Amino acid sequence: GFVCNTCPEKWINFQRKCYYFGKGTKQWVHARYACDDMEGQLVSIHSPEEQDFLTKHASHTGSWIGLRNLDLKGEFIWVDGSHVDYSNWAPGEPTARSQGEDCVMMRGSGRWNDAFCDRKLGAWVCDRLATCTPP
Repeated sequence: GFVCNTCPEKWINFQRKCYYFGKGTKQWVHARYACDDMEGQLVSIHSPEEQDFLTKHASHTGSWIGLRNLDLKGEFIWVDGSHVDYSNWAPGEPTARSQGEDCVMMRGSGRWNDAFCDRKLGAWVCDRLATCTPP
């Protein structure tokens, strides 16, 4: 057996992961470190079910997530190194011609927009793996 749904206080479980819905005005790199210093990382998203869960708890005024154009060539990848095997980009996003808009945020609808990394948003989402109880 082995059930993996234990999360630290203040975190919320969904499937095998734990999620922290942070509040407080931050630009992307600041949110990146807030997550890191809590033993998590800016969230990566891998299914409709996981997106649906995030949308349910998402801040209405937008949140930083863990997707960024790290290689500076137009390919948006997860900072946690996980596979890009799902997307919820808003229609037309990411824009082909938007130099500098390398960071990614999630709107209240849950759909993703690129953004200048120094934009200030009032929310940001972290994740980490849940720990497990022995059967």
